[PDB]
Amino acid sequence: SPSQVRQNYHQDAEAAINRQINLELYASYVYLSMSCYFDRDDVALKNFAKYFLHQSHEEREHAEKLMKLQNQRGGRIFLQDIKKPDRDDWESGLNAMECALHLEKSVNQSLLELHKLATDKNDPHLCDFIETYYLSEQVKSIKELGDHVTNLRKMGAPEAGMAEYLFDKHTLGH
Amino acid sequence: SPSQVRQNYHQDAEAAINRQINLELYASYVYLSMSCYFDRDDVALKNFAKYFLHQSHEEREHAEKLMKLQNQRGGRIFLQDIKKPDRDDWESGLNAMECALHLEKSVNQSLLELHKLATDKNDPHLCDFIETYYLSEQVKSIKELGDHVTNLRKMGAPEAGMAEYLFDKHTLG
Amino acid sequence: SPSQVRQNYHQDAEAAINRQINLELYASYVYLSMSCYFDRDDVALKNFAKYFLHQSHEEREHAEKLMKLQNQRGGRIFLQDIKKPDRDDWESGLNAMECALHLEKSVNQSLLELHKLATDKNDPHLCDFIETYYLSEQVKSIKELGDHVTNLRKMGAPEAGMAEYLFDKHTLG
Amino acid sequence: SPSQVRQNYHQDAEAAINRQINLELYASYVYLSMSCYFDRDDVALKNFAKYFLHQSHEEREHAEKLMKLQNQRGGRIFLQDIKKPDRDDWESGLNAMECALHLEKSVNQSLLELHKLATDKNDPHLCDFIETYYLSEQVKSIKELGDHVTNLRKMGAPEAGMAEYLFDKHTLGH
Amino acid sequence: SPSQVRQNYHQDAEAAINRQINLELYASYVYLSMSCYFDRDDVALKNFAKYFLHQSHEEREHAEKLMKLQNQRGGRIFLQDIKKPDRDDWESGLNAMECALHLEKSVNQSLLELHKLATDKNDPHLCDFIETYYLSEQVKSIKELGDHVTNLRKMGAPEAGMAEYLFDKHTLG
Amino acid sequence: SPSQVRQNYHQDAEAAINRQINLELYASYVYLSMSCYFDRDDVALKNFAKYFLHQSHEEREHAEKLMKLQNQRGGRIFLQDIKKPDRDDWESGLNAMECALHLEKSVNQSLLELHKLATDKNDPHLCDFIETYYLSEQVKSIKELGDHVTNLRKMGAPEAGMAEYLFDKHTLG
Repeated sequence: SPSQVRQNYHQDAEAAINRQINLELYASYVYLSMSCYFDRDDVALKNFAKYFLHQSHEEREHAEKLMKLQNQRGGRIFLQDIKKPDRDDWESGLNAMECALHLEKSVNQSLLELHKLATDKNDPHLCDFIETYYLSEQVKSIKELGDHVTNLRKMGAPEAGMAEYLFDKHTLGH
Repeated sequence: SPSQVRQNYHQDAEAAINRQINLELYASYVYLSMSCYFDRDDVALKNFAKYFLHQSHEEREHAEKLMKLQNQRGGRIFLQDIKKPDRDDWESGLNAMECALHLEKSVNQSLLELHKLATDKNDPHLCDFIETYYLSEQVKSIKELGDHVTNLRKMGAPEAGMAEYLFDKHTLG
Repeated sequence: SPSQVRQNYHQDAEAAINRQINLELYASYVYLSMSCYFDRDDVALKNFAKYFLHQSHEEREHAEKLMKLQNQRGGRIFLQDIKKPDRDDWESGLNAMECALHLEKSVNQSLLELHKLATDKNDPHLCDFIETYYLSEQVKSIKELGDHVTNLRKMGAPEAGMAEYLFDKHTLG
Repeated sequence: SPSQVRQNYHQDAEAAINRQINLELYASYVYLSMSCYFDRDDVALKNFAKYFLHQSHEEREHAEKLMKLQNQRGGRIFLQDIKKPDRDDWESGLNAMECALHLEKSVNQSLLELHKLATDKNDPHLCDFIETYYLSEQVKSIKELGDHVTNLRKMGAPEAGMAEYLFDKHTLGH
Repeated sequence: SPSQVRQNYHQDAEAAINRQINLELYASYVYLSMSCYFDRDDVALKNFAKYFLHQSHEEREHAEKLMKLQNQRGGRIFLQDIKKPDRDDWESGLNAMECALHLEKSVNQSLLELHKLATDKNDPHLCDFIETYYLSEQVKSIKELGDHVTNLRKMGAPEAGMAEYLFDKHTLG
Repeated sequence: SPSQVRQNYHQDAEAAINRQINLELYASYVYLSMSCYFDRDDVALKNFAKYFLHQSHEEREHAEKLMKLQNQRGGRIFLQDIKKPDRDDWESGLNAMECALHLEKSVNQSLLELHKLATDKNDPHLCDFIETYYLSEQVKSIKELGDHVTNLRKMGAPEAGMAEYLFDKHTLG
């Protein structure tokens, strides 16, 4: 029998929120893997490491916000395994930025499908939640990553040895 | 060929550190599940939720410290799936504290086996690392959880309705 | 049946901790006796009295830390009589410093045997506890006492009347 | 031959002061035992533990004040064994408060006999010392302990599980 | 006849501490040589010079800490000649970082042998001293040097003329 | 071929500066040995130890200033072994002060020969450098040491047991 607070919250939306929680946790774990990679002594880009660690924590925050939403609407959180990232070795700062861009666009696509579903179920609170706390942030993150990829490519990374070093210092070091 | 920094770091220790990283991440995810449970409208113990969320973040910090150790010694981090917790529904504040106590003692046991291995491989830096940043913290956490279980039991939880409410306010608030 | 928190804590270690608690309490009582002695009107060295009173309180703190350890690991504290010091009359500042040096080295030896036992039982938390909070402090205290004995002897104490007076003022004041 | 400072200080008073020093040390050790008991993981009342630890330190201070008195009057301190407390296991917060009340009243009785002796020996400095620094403090401590016993009993301790917990928080947690 | 403070301190440990003191002094002198090299007008990398001068002073501090340990345990310090570094001319910032990495790993190896010896002699105070003040610092220094070597190599040093200049400004400045 | 900055700097001056660098380093090591000696538990004069440790660091600073001069004038620093001090055991505070006085006067004599050489080679910058940063400091140090020797002797050291103790407290404290 439904939660005492549950109103206008379709079971399909509940399931899709649980899937999105898992995806945010997965993204957090991918960024954590990237951060570990740039901390290796044979890579040693401290500001790449800092950048992706920050991203990892932000993705965890996103997941926790979705869990709060789920309880607030009277849904029930069902956690699933967090799959390991597709790679141990991220090959270069440029490659990691490109993979992060791909990841962020996949997360964005999942959010857009979630918003489609909430619109189809006439759930304006959920639509507004997604728009307010997620869509704008994704567009910003995607644009940032695209900018970084563009600059790294123009500087000549990975092959120009100086490029990732100086990008680490100037763009990611403030 | 070995990392330029690698010295006196046995492949067995490297593997065991990777396993411990996974275990800390798993513990973080268990505590996150508990925290979500006490945020439910039909449970609604805000300070239980806060407590376990804090524990979740601390476990993530422990994992990140182990990853830093791994890179510092020239090992290579290999991540694995983080398995889902054994339960969605943690049944009561007392039950969650008991499960957390069990979890912390399993993590402690894994750390003790890691210290055994480092001692067997004559790796004093790793032994000292475990002693300094892990063993003492585990003993403290286990003692705290035991205390909470004891008080909850004596108050009459879960069946005495007032017990978890007042414990939430007094001890965890 | 064992405490809910007890893990990897051997009954022999528990017993040895209780013995060490008693020894620390005994040391506290010895230093208290010394302090009383230098407060006598026919001795009247106020800074010797202060020094040994400080040592007495520090030894009590050491005992209380061991009791906390015992409860933290799930052992049970069993107190015993605190025997009276071997002497009422400590004869001179030099003699008291020499007796304190002997006492501190006996306490150190007991701690070293405790660390041996913890190592034999593969109890790294207890080993680390002893190393961290006890061994270093003992080495420091022993060195300090040795220094004081050396200076007092060189100054000509007890027989040079000025020596303990000036040592009281300069070193201990 | 007597101390150069000794005046109007009877050997019987000196002996009785040494006995009182031992009793204060014993009381300190009893309270230390109680404090250890409430720190056990299967008891776990932190404010009971704090309370009795405070009492233990206060009893040690009382003993040290008596030792100072002894040297001030030119008596000589003779220490004796400090006997172990009668119990390892203090059974409950109520039981420990009751045992502490009994202990404090025994210490008070010893102080009253000491004051009787000082009065019989016409030693007004010692009488005043006892009155000023000891008797009033004992009456206060006894009244406090009686109050705590009364409240614990009325709350239903030990059998009402909530009683010692809430007393720990409200009365002893200030 | 032994020092009044000496307890549980084996003659082999005393000798090994004296050898380690000499090694730390030697390391200090090597880093001083490197620092002088980067101050040459035909090299002129001020932040390399600063970096290695800092390292030189830190190595001297390490030696002085070992001397304090030696006196604290009642051993006797016997100094030996400090041999001159193997090179006057360190060839480049990358080469100096590589030689420093090699040096730090040799010092680490000597510390590990010292810890082995202290463990074999059952000297927990000395083991803890080494772990606490030396091993962790060495692992950190080795990791740092490895990082610097990695970055310099990737930037194209020594042959890319800009590399050491910009590394001097960004990483070491 | 000469350094681009080298002007009016004779090869003999360069060699003599390298010798002086070695002598300053040697002096630093002698004072370090003295400092260690007064830290022994059977000597235990803390302010003698502090005093000579300060002197050791000052001598190292002198050496580093000479190395800077060498690079500034375009000479090349060639380091040599730093020989061990002539003694492990400095026997007493008075004896150590006397040996320090002898050492400082030998360093002064070497500086005077260096100034003679610079004057003979018509190198006014080097002459001024020696006068400004070295000669005056040496005269001051020699006078100070002479004062300390005089007072220690008059107090009756080493044989008057109180003398070095009180000198440690009053003059060096």
